[PDB]
Amino acid sequence: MFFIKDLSLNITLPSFFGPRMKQYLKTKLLEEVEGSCTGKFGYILCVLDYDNIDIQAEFNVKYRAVVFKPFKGEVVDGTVVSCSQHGFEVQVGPMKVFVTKHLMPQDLTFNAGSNPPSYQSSEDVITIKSRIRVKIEGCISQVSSIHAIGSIKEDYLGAI
Amino acid sequence: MFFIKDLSLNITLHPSFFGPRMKQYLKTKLLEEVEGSCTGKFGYILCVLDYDNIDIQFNVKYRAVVFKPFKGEVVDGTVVSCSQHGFEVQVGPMKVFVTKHLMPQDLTFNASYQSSEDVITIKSRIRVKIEGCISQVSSIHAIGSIKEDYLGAI
Amino acid sequence: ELIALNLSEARLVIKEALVERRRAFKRSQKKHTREKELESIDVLLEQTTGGNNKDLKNTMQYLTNFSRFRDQETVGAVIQLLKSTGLHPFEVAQLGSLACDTADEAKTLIPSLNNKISDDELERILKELSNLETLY
Amino acid sequence: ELIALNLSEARLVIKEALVERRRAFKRSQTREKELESIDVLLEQTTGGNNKDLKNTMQYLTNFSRFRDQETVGAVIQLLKSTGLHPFEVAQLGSLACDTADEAKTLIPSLNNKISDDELERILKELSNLETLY
Repeated sequence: MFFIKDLSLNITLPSFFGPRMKQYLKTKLLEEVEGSCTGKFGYILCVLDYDNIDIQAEFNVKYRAVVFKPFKGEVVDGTVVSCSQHGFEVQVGPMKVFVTKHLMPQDLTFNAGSNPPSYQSSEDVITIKSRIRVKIEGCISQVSSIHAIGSIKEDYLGAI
Repeated sequence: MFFIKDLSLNITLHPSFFGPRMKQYLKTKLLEEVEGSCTGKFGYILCVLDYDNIDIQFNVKYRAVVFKPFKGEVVDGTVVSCSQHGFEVQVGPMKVFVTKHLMPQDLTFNASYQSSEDVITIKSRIRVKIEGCISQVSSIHAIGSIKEDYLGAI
Repeated sequence: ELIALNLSEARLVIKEALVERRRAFKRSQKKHTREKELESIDVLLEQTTGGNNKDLKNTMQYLTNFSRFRDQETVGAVIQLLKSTGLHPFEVAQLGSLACDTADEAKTLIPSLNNKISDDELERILKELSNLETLY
Repeated sequence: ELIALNLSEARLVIKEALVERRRAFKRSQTREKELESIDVLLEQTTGGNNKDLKNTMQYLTNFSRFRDQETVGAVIQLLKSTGLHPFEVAQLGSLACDTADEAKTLIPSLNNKISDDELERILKELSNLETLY
């Protein structure tokens, strides 16, 4: 899920004091946080409202950012970027959701003979670039990364 | 992890069978319905124990060896298959999936997985940490990692 | 408070944030279709981002491909429609992202909706969302 | 309640159960070499399907650190007198560890329950009880 969250960051600078050290600090803020990720509260994708970032040695920098964090039970749409005997990955925002072969209908089976690799049944063909609706069955949170495992077994899931 | 757990199953038996053998029958049916079964809640009911003493009274009471993985548990297993997505480890009646992202930086795919040292492939013995368990109505899934200290090869 | 965005809002919010940042940068500097979207984004990112932010880049393409409502007006209409339901932000966000054809589908995909709104009202909402769907 | 078993005890608990069943049925009517006895034993005691039990026994056969009842009994006493939690005891009896840091790292709840010194001795004793055949 995408959210806008109020965040904070303490930065330390006496070699760079100046009438426009504020732009410098905003710069370090972007380098330090934008594009970062924690299992705690997800991906800090984009710092917002650059012109008004609140800045108060060390300075407490209060800012807002668009953040992404998956949650168990969340249903999302995405694109298949890879298949293997173990299953396929779905690109969802900045994250890859891995659907294991055991979380797919049993009639869906890997075609180790196709290219690109794919899973198929009596009706659908899931391969690279396929649009798909999946359910996040679990999120594994590491110190600086988040992992999602998904399923397309239930009703209303699968090929879009 | 393996446990010995006290369980029970209700078996519906009527007239068609009643007799001086309905106990041996109830047992045969007990083993039919629960042994080799799996549930998200309890795990794998692998083997009913103490056959000669299963308590009937039909609500049948019994003990069994069950297996259920727990988050944070470290286990040893054998690699069953590798791919660009990671590798499957056989642990007891289950396969634990170690995704490519839960494998060390300096250790990456090559098809096996290699480091300036280790080589992971089928039949290779490995120590893995259970990071997550997903329990469905009649199955359980586990994700593992080998990034932390003392995990991995051997 | 809890601010959850649907995909289309996230897209507009990120784009707007970067456009303004590009402008802030220019002012400080020393003086002297949906496919064109993907191209524009690459340029915008090159000009406003630390070059190695693949998370943001992946997010942008994702949002360009899955955003159901493309303009601020439409997005504004969608937010108004959903808020007037009294549903929780997490449900409003999913409902504004996941296109659903029936009450059953939506309620099945978003279980917390089960007992907070009737099928009839939800059906009426799905229709309105559908009707606001950018045909571009 | 639950009773946790280390791999070696689960192996013995299962063989004993199936051996007794084989008898109850016949009545009232080496590592790899053990692997071969499985198919046989399972055949005479189970439906024929139960892939889980079969995979389990092969696993237990290759990963059980203590192969005879004598040694298992000894491991149980050695670990039981530590006062550790059953889940910890089961892990210590299953995972071979060479150092206190290794064990405490793999079974983190041991950290404040026992000293490196005291755990090192348990480790040495477990290593010396380890089956060689």
